[PDB]
Amino acid sequence: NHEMKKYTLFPSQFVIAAEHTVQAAYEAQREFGLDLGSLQFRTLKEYLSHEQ
Amino acid sequence: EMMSVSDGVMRLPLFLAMILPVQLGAATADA
Repeated sequence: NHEMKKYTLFPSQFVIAAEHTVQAAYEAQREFGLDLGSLQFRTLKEYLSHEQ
Repeated sequence: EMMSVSDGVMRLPLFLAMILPVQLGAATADA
């Protein structure tokens, strides 16, 4: 005779965010001419894959 | 319990695939 069985799957989630103030951002832009928003966005995008 | 909180949905499974037993045999006819 024969017998059968069952197995199952289910996924998970993740979430991450970044924050920058306006006063410090303007101060840094004036002093050095950088771009905090782009740097933060790129770091988020990189770390999301790196952690996984 | 509420539909807004996105956990009150019942959800339904999926069938995916089915596995059948492998074949049997041996190689002892040389002798």
